[PDB]
Amino acid sequence: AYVITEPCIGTKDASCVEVCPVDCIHEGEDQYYIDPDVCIDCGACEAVCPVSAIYHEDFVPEEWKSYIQKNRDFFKK
Ligand code: SF4
Ligand code: F3S
Repeated sequence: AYVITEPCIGTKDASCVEVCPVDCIHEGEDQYYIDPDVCIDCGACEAVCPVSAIYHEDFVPEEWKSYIQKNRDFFKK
């Protein structure tokens, strides 16, 4: 699953949203978040996002594995 990181915070829009086949980009506090478990591991938003602020959950640094859990939590239970 492809997930937000730090750099989109405050940047807030650009934007990714509309490109996603399964539209699973949803707003949070400031920036958007993504449902990674709905997201089908695709490369569309990755390419469009400035400097790919959208990073894959694995690649996402441990520091920001927190945010990835957050993006989950947002649409989890
Ligand atoms: S990686 Fe694709 S499926 Fe996933 S959030 Fe991005 S555009 Fe949507
Ligand atoms: S900057 Fe943020 S709005 Fe989307 S295009 Fe990147 S995740």
